[PDB]
Amino acid sequence: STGSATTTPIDSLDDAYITPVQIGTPAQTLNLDFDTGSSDLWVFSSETTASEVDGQTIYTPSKSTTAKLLSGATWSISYGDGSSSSGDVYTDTVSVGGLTVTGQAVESAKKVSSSFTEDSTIDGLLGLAFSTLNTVSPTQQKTFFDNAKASLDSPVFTADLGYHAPGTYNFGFIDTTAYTGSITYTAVSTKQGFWEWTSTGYAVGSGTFKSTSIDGIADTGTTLLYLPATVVSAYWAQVSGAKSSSSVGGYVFPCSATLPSFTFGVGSARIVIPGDYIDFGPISTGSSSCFGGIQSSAGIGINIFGDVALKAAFVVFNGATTPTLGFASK
Ligand SMILES: O=C(Nc1ccc(Cl)cn1)C(=O)N1CCCC1
Repeated sequence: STGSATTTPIDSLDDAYITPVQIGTPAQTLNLDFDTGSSDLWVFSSETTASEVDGQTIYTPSKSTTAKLLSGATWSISYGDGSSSSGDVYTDTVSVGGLTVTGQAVESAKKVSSSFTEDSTIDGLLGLAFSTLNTVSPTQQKTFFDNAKASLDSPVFTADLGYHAPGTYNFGFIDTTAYTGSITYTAVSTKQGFWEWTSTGYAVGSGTFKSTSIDGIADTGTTLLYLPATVVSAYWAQVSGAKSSSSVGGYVFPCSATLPSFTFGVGSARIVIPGDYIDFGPISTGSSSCFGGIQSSAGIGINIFGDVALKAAFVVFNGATTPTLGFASK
């Protein structure tokens, strides 16, 4: 089997991407944030505290003839941005782009933090990291991809995120028309439960390439590119008027400035992030200060190749016995 679904930016800045997912019988379609940095499929639901729901579409398990309570199961998760959610668990039928998993753990939110409430466009998350990170207790549950894997034509999924435009998640096949050149594959460590890999270096604009190992994670659920402070300083030093603002919480720049591209290495191959991808607009309405899309990972404890980086590439998440990551230009 295979599946193929369109993923759409939630706003004009590509702050996140939502993908429609069918849950239950008859189908309840929710727009979920596909997150290769986590491993829980959780949804706004009829069980979510009423005051914490504000425009989201909810899953109502009592209206699904295939829903079954996973008795005694609870879940609770926190994300890198300080957001969180928790609740209980049902198993149900879940379909993505024509690909169906029966008995998928669907984690129903009883509580969500304010950032989730305040984002009306995201109805939940669909985690695509390794199932070892899944938070369900007492019995850890498998991700949608892990459940589908054995049925798939090939044990892979791909992320093809758009810049200010829709893109595609495919399951079970590699669309050879979706990228240019070749796909370069690179080793993955699953020891932290992430799609963790090592970039071979970087360049800023037309500058020479710096060969240096940068260990990080391929994370579709993180908006920006977070790299070591040295690398980030070297980037913004090439932007007239750019500065790191502690009050804003990162690098900002006057949008009268022209942003250079940023290149990162995948083995001997190179992915070029165009400068425009690094502009996240005014820090507040009407401000002449813009927020940068490349920021320091210092104090995160890990480098994160988030959407800013991934949307410059066609990315293969290869779930073979020894997982690997593939990157192509597009
Ligand atoms: O928290 C996240 N990323 C993130 C955000 C900020 C920083 Cl410094 C680091 N990481 C994240 O992956 N998600 C997915 C759902 C909404 C939040």
